[PDB]
Amino acid sequence: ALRGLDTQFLQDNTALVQAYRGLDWSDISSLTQMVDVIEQTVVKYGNPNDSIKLALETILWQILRKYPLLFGFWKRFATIEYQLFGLKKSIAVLATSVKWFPTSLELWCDYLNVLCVNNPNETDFIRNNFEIAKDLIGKQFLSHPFWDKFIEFEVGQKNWHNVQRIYEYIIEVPLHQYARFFTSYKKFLNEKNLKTTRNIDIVLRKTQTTVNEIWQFESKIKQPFFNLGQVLNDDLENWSRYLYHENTWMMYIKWLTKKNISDEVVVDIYQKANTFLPLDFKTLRYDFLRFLKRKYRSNNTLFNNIFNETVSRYLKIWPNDILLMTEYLCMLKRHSFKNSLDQSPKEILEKQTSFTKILETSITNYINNQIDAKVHLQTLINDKNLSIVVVELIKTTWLVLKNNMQTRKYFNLYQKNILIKNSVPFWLTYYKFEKSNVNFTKLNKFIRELGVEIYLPTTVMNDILTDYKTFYLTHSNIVTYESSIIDSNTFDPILYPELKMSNPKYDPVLNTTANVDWHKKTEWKEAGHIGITTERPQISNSIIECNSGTLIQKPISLPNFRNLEKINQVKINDLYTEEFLKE
Amino acid sequence: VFIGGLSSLVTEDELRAYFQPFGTIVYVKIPVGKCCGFVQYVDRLSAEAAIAGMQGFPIANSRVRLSWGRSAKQTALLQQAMLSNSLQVQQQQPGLQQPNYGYIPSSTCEAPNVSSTMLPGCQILNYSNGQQVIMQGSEAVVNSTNAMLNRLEQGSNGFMF
Amino acid sequence: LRNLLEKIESSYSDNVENVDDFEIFWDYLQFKTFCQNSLYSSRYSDSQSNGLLNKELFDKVWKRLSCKEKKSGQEILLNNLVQFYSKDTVEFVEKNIFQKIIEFGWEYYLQNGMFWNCYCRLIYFDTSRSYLDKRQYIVRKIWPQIDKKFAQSVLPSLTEFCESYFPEEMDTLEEMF
Repeated sequence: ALRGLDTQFLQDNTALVQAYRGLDWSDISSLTQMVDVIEQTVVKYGNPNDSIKLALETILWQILRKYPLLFGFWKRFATIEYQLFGLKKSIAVLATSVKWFPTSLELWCDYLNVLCVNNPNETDFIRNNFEIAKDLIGKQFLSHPFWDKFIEFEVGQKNWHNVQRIYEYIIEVPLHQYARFFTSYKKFLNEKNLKTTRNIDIVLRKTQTTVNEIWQFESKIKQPFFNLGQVLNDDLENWSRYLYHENTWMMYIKWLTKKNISDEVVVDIYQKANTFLPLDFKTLRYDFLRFLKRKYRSNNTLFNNIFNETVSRYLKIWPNDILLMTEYLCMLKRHSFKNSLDQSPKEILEKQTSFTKILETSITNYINNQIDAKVHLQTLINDKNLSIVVVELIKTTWLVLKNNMQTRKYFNLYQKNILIKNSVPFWLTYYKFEKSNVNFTKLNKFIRELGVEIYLPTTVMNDILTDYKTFYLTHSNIVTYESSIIDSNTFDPILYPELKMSNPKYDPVLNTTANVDWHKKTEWKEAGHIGITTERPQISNSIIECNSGTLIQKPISLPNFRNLEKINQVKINDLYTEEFLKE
Repeated sequence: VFIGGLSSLVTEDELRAYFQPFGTIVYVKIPVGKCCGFVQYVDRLSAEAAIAGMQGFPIANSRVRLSWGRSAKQTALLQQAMLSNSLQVQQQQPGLQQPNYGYIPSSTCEAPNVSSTMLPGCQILNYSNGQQVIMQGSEAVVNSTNAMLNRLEQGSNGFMF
Repeated sequence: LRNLLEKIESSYSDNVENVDDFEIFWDYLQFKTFCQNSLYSSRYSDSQSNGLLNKELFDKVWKRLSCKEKKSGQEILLNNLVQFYSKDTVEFVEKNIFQKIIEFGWEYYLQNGMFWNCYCRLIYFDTSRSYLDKRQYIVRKIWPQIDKKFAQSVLPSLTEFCESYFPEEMDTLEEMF
């Protein structure tokens, strides 16, 4: 996670391979391994990829150099130095050359040719075609770049009118008109490009990111959207991301929805950004799950695969989020059965029961530390995420199958598990189950055990206590009520929730011996100041309770004291310093 | 309030669920890998009500041990001193500049035009989860109960936790 | 307690349902319910007491609901009308509110997603119905009664019911709106 350490290690290893003056296969393999690990760790800005490409080229490995060009083009959009580095490479080639270099040139054109600095790519491709007899292809390339706005576009038009000396005027109107519109668009974007080039340099300041000029350029690009402005928008988003602010991608999300580009181009954007953008951010990711579930409307196994794998990644990088297992289980119930209620009654119940069996056998293996790679759910289920899985087993068993006894059996079986022992949806589903069946006896025992044994959060506790107070007032009567208080302990369904609301540990205990054991309790030792336990002096036998009329009978005994040595002794266990600052 | 002894299986939105009812929160952070978080309220009465309210209360089957502790920036100012063992001069939290006749400490605005009577019984001002809002006594109860009945239906099916 | 409820309903001239502040009408109405459950023997099978369905209190509730946008409580009073979970009472609450409110056709209650969500959850938690007539009843009748112009407001809340309980039929929901 340290960039300067990996840079110092790369420079030291490379200076070891060069300073050693030999190939030094240990140092060469060490340099390659360090480069691969650093590339796996980091986004590999153009400079270190240039140094790594130079080092691999010095070692002279052709195929390995072909792979590191594709891995260099893996992380970047807008780099013409890597593409031109491959065309300079791949310009020296073998039996597949002719078609190989035009493939790399054509793909590099698909990517970076719409950029403002992109003139050298068109120059190199025109030079590569001019090296051949391909002059038709050179005229095609010359006609293609004239339609795009570039910095040097005028000099390119004059070079085309110059080397065009054979076929030059062949089509004058289309070429001159397209060149004129391209010049107008270039003149229009010259103000944004000027505000850019007058902004970006590294001060380690907002100038370096040029976030303001990038925001204005993206705003001008999105509102004035015409033709290639999809590829202009992607190019501008890429160049903006090259300097990890995700409100830029969060600007692009609406840009591709409004301009109506096909789903194939949009899903790849989020597939690249989810990897690019750092972990722990997690807004556009959920919006991408929502995009997949939304585009599922037109049914494609592609979106089901992208969803299943994407959830497989996010659940690994975020194990604690429970929403992912609810979404994934919803899509598993959805795409893998699809009853549609046109079928036979015996068929749909089979499709439900099969789901129940896969789910029960899934959690049964998950608790026993047995994993079946054939069932994908087994990979996803987690110690935190097992809860809602059992919960949807309950819900499907009781609601869909109308089987009550199996369901109550599942409550007892799964009530003692340590993982789902404390669960919000499990005990809310039990609260809704014991609400549906109207019996209060189970549900009273539910709410009186809620602070002692079954531990939920306090906001949810207030919720069960209030909602059950209302439910009990509405659906019960007095004859049921007054029979319901044992009186061994003080408990009433109307009043007790009101005393227990903000207090999870409230115990209605009636005892006189709490008076005898008093003043040794931490609540006494800290009273006016919390967290700090003083020992406070007091008179053992104190008269302030006895009225002065009752004192005159007998002479008052002398005061007996206690805790009188400790008046200046005030102790604090410091729990912030020693368990956090000290670690 | 520094809350130590967590399970580190717990999220921050779950911890908010624990410490929400004791009062309005201006939250700080929960450290990663340190298995101890901390919370911050607006008023000390709510803080003490949370410390006395939850002490030894298990979260994910771990008895929680919580006491007083500072915020993130003062934590940084301390940790830079712990290595250089120099001073560790504390700086107390800012006060509320107190008169305030409209605010009733340890009270929450459960959700978001109000022209009120500004009478004593009602809660005039309040905080938002950073915007000072005037609390409407009639609409606040129906809003809080609305979010209460939503939290059950979303909570049972796994959306809210 | 019942005397004091008489005193607080006499404060408003025997309209608590028209009060501006909802907490008084609600706290009054639920404790009033708890009393008339004990006074009058249950009218319905399965022995369920009639808590909020009674000629005295149900007219109060319906008068509270007829005011629509002007009075605050609304859905909170409606959510508790779904709590009955039986045959007789799902028929009663089906016909006497959720049906009449469609016939009179008020716009506030139809644009609302809580209304349709609760009118789905009332049929869906019935113990008398099987799964087939339950899902078929929700899809074939409850859903098409929604107007497509209301959909934008109705879809978010009514999706949350269909997303959790009916993942299978989620598509025919999306095709409607």
